[PDB]
Amino acid sequence: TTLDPAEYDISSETRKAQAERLAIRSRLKREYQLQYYDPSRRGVIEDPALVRWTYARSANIYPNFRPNTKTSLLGALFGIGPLVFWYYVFKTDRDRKEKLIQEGKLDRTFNISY
Amino acid sequence: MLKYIIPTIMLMPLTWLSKNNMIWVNSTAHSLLISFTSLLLMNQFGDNSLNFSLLFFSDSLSTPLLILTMWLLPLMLMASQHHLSKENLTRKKLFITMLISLQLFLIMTFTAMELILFYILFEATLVPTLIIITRWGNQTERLNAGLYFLFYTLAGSLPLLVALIYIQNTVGSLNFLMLQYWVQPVHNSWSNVFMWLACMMAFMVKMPLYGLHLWLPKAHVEAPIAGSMVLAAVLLKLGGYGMLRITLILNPMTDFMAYPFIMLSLWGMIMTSSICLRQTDLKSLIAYSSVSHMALVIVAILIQTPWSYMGATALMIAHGLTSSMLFCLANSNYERIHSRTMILARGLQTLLPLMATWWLLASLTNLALPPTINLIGELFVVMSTFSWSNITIILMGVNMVITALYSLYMLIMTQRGKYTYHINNISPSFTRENALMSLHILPLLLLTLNPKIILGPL
Amino acid sequence: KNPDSHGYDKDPAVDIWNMRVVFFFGFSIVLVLGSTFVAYLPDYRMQEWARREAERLVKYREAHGLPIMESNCFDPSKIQLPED
Amino acid sequence: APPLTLEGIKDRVLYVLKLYDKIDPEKLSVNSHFMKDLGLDSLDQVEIIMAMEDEFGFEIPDIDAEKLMCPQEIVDYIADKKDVYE
Amino acid sequence: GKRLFIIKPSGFYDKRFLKLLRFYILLTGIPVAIGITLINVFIGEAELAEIPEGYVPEHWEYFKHPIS
Amino acid sequence: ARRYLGDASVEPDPLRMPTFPPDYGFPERKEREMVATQQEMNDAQLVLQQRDYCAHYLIRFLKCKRDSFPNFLACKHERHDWDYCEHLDYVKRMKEFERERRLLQRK
Amino acid sequence: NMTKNLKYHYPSNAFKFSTLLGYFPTIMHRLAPYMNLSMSQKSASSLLDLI
Amino acid sequence: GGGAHIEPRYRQFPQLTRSQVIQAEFFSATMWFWILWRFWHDSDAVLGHFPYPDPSQ
Amino acid sequence: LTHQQKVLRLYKRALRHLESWCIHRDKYRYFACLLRARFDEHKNEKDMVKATQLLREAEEEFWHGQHPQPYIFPESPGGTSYERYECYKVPEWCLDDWHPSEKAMYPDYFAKREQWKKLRRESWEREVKQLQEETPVGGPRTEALPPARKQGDLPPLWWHIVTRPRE
Amino acid sequence: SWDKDVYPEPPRRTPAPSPQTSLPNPITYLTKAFDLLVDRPVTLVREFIERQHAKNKYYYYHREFRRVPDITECQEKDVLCMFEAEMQWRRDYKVDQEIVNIIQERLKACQQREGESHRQNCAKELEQFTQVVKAYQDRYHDLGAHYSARKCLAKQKQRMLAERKAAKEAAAA
Amino acid sequence: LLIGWWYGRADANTAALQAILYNRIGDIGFILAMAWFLTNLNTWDLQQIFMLNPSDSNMPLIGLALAATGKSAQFGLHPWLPSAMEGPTPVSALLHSSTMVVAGIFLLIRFYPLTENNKYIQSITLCLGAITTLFTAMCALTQNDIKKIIAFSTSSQLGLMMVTIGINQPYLAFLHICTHAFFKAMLFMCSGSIIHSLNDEQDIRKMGGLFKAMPFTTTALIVGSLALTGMPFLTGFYSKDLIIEAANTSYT
Amino acid sequence: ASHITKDMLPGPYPKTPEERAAAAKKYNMRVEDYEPYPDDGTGYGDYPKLPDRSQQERDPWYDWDHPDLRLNWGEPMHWDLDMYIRNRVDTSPTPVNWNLMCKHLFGFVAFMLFMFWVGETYPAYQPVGPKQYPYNNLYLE
Repeated sequence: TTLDPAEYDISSETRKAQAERLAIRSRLKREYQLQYYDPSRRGVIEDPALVRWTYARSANIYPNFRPNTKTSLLGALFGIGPLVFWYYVFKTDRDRKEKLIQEGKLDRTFNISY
Repeated sequence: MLKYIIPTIMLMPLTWLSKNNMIWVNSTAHSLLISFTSLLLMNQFGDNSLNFSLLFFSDSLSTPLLILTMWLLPLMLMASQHHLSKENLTRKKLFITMLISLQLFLIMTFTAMELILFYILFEATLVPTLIIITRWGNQTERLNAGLYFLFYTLAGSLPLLVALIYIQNTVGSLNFLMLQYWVQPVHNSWSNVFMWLACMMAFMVKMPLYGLHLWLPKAHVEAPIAGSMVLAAVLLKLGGYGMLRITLILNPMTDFMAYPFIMLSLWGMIMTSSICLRQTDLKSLIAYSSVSHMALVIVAILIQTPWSYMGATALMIAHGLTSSMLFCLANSNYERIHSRTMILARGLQTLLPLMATWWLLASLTNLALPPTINLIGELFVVMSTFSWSNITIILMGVNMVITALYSLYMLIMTQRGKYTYHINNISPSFTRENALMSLHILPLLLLTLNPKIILGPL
Repeated sequence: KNPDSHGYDKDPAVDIWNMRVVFFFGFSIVLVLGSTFVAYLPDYRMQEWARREAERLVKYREAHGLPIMESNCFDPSKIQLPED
Repeated sequence: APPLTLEGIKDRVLYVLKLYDKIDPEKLSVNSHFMKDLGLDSLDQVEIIMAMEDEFGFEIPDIDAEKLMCPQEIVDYIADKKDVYE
Repeated sequence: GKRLFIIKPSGFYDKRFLKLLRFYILLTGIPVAIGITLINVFIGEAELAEIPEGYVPEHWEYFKHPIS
Repeated sequence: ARRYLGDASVEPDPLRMPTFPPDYGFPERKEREMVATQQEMNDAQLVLQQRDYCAHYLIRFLKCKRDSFPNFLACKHERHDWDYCEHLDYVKRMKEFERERRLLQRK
Repeated sequence: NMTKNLKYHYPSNAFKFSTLLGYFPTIMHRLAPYMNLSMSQKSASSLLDLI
Repeated sequence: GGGAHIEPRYRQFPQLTRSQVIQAEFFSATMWFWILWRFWHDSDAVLGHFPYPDPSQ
Repeated sequence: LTHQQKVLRLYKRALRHLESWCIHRDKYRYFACLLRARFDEHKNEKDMVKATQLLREAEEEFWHGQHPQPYIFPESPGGTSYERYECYKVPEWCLDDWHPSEKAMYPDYFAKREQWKKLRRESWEREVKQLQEETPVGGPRTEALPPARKQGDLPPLWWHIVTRPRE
Repeated sequence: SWDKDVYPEPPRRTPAPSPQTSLPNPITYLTKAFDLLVDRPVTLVREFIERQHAKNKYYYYHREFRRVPDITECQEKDVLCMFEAEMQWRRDYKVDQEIVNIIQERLKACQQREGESHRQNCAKELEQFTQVVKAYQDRYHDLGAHYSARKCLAKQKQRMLAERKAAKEAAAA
Repeated sequence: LLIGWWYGRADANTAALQAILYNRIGDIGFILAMAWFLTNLNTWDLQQIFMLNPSDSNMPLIGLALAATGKSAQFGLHPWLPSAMEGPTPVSALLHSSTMVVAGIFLLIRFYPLTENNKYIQSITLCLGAITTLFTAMCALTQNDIKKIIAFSTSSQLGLMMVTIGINQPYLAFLHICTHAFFKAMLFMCSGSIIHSLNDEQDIRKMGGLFKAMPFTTTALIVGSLALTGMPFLTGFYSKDLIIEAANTSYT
Repeated sequence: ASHITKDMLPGPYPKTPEERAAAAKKYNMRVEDYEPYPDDGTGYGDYPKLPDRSQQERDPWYDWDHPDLRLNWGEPMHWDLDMYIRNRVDTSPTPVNWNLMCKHLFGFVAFMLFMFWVGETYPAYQPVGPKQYPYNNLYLE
């Protein structure tokens, strides 16, 4: 249960032409340490993956949004739905409890509080 | 009374009239003094409330609430000092003036003697606040926070003045609250709902329901330097108390429709705190606390039957401090590291050891350990709102769980090893860092000793 | 902001003045000198007055004939009570 | 607090490697280059670190296997792990 | 002999602080401290009974306490 | 539960006993088994299910207990005989599965 | 002695161990921080409030 | 440094202090002596025996 | 990972999970050669598919027979009191903010520090620019020439070379 | 102290001694010891000020109001005359809270005073106590208007229901 | 603030967020029986409730049985203890012996005079605590750590306590803890010289035998670790022994 | 002050090779299967072009994993995909998808029926019929 998580799979020898998946990263950790080792810096680093981490997450959706797919009209099943339910639960109570407070006395007489 | 407005307006030319850099210490010195006057004639009754003039009873009401309002002013100039030292003095003379120009009305309001001085002074802000948000922002998204902050607050508070001028000429004179001694009820019609709905919805748009809060994190996320007016805007909001002056009376007997304001904010209380867990921006993370256990008062106020006002008052000034102070931490830790992104700051608690116990006592008062005001302000909520119907124990019982995972995840994110690349963060919290961060936890917990000074009449 | 000056607020002098003007004005003259005020401040909401007077008056009735905690609707037959 | 030096690690490693009857205890200790005593590709390199874990006992990282050519190289960096000689 | 070098970021700016509280918070504390005992020793709240006080008693100062 | 008649004073937690509370009783042996004086039963401090049989007996047990304070033992024969009052009672009450067994069988 | 000193009962791979784990701490703590944190939030998050 | 007061072991099985074990062994009595009074005098059950309530008469 | 050494990562762990199953110290030792027998059964044969069934079926019969709560070697990738001591962690470069009268102590040590910096004060002009000569375009793993051709100062100075100790 | 009949309590019944025994009792080596390290630093000081306090005697009086204002007067719309008719009613709702406090503590003195019986004694408090509060929330408790306290406007309009319903509509009465 | 002693150690500070997650649920009950008494009895004083007895305790009490299980480490909330051991050793000695684990079954004792009625109450108790035992026991065996097994040992000590509340045995339940607490502080604190002076392991593997320079401490184990076994003449001879021989005659 | 084209723009197909990698290299070759594709079920504005998603799951695993740092501490330069649930999630267990707990949690549910009976010890079962008599059956005296 969650998950296999595929600690072995097919391989060998295909996709041994795939190389320079590290050249992508090896460039940076060379450049990053070329950044990170300097005598005079005293300050944080740009780290763009973080700039594009929030700004492509918090903002930049209602701009990207379109009110079309009915899996984006899904939310009526989520947002409004249970909010009706909680009305259905309560409004029955506060009444069932009220009717008895009139005809018949459920409480004791040492309840002043309330 | 004039004991107050006059010195605090006398402050106004205590500032520019001064010399060069002496200005900050000049006004911070005096601005503390007024606090002796603040208590001075106040904390009289008690019973048969104080009204000392025709159009002012300063605060009698057992809503003292005014002493805080006079605190937060000379907590700003200790707060606001950081990056505001980098532009000109004739502008720095301004930012201290409008900031006072706010403080003068919050003394006028909370007294008001009546309804119609309240309103024109209830709308009399937004001139001083709006000018602090738009200028001296940081990001460029600020320009929209300027509008959204209006077009709600002002949007539906005009229907007040249609209604309050409708009462003035209907029954007698609203000139005075202290005469309601003639009030007829409001039975029903398709007209009276609107009356009750017009005399209400303007207040909700300030202390948010789970709808129409769409502005609250828009203004706080991006907002002035120190939280300079962000401390003030956490006073402004709770100041929607005036619903305590109305809904006690002035259409007492419609509870008929209360339910769409109960089940709407009662399922949001369990809600918007939960949409606060994955936030990646810290001054957002606190902004959604401020909705949550503020929006609990709206189910305290609508229900009648005190033991709610016992507990509803303690809350307005409960987070009045705790929710204030957190915006003071997240400011400081931002001075040194210029991202507000929560992730980036980690591996603290080694490098600033004394500021350890500052986070803790803050994040501990959302947990609300029993002895402090916080619970003794929540456990008069639950005791009456239980009697309403027994089932309220569940949701607002869940609130007491998700809020605990809520707070810790903010502290425990700052306990880790990170040395990482930061050559910054040298300053070991020069005194103002820890001075202005105090004058909260000292006065806050303190009140628990004699906590009969925060209570309503009931 | 450390040329090995110590410093708190801004610069050489009144910074040193600016610390004593917050610490001393801020507390020890308010969080203490003031806090004293409300500590023993006089009877708040007239309850102190109430304990005794809601004490004395218990036995006065209990002594001779009278009941305790009537709730008789404040002397009826002062009220004509509209029926219909 | 337990005192640690660079001698024992030259001894202990010399010791059990001289304990195995698969190795004559006339053979080189500090430098054999271990490729003379690598036979075969496996059952040496990972074989020798099977015992040496039984005394110190930290993890013997994988990628540090290829440092094990030089018998002075194994003892070399074990000083850097446990915070050994000055 | 066997020895190392302790490492702490700073103790001085924290120790230079706490004083300005602890020094000042007492400075008006202790003078306010005697007046909470001495002022009560020679002077205390008594008693009761009753009084008609002739025409009317004084104004406020009906309290029972040293300073109240 | 012998006399089922009313209670002059209404004090429950049976400060109104039938007369004295038994476990069940009588039915025949013993028709009146007899316990101790109630006026002294709750005049001392006596817990419930201390109002069963052997009240007279166990009231003495604590008497000597209070006598020698710096002592770990008072009477190990009485506490033994406290069974001999109680064991004798309990075994006398083991007889109610004997009668009902053969009484409720054939006849 | 039957565990250690015995006749060499082998590391026979097949048994049932739900015993040494308890197996409750395995899935739930992989679940309660999924079905809630990532469902009633990522919906409720800027997914909705910003829409 | 601190001191040499005991050297470690290469599995030569270090020596004891000789007041280490005796001072302990006197507390091997306090279980074996305090177990004295178990069977003296108490039996597996000190009870009294239920005599099979035969009188259903 | 090159096909040659792929059994090692299994050959490392194979006996590893074994010992946590055995109890007596001989038990591990007695099954050594006996279970060692299976490795060289086919000692020299094809590297490809022929002997890939020594890799293929190694999957099962291992994962089957896995998790008898292994011995974790406490200070290591997991298990108790591994990363335990962070209350020091040696925040190297704690030497900045002081306000001396806190700097009276360790005068000989303050003397030594500023002597280390001269290397890192200027080692760069040929330290950095050689990395513009050393790696032509897209170079993989980024260390310099191992000497840096005359004197490395450090060159990796000092973050990796002066880094934090354990106590 | 206090007023006896305001806080009555049953008498002491000091327990009789029962030494019975030949063995030493340590309390007599403490109550004879503890007393001698207490009285000197303690009792001398209370006597020390209580004479030191003979030098000055203050006064604070017993505050009793003047009741003319009645109840159900006066002419409906009025302000002046109905400002006070609450001041009668408001104080007399601050009293009737506390008279529930005093009567409640008196209850506790029925328990830990005894606590073993808890049932066959006291004869009074509980059987009285629930005859007290049932004389409380009726007509003296404006509910659920307790938030507004609805002074004298709703105070009688329970008690109109306690008139316009009871005693007449009771059918037949 | 204790389990969180060591920073870093991604397990350590996530053993805190456990402790304060599961207690807060177990909190949610005891604020229910804090409410119920007002709306009915108009006090929470432990004196007054016992003098003026509640009729229906069904709802107000079941809340209490829930807060019982939070800190008494009952079943279904249990996963917290075995990971509550990740801190310093003398911590768990103090946390788990006489304190913090006792309140869950402590609090229910204080309520004896009122709880003696209403078979619903008594019913769910012994229908619960007994089940806690065999999920802890069946999870004890095979476990490899000194500290862990000594964690479950006190986990299953609970099942006997909570049962004794189930049958009405107010005092004979509490005498247990008074006695028991003397054990497991010793028992843990014994293992100190085993863990530290071995430089560490806290695995049950790589231990060895009884006597290698551990003469006294190994006598401490075989006394206590004998005592917990059913008390032949020893300390708790009046604790575990007077239960299954007394309440065992009942409606069980 | 990153100037132009900070984040995702209106995908999720605006010349898939133009994005990864123009900047923000999620894929190297514009097909790593890291191409800024995973706009699965769009029309939800959620996750536009995004040099981003469905890259796999269950943890950064926080082990030796030591090119430099590689997982949760030490921050490799730029991979970031989705996160924030990753500090409370790990990988594959030994067994797979066996609910024997619902079995055992219902294991006692077998003994629900053991609840409907009693445990009264004295006397024994002694198969009876009309011998039960908890209190009394026939006449009193």
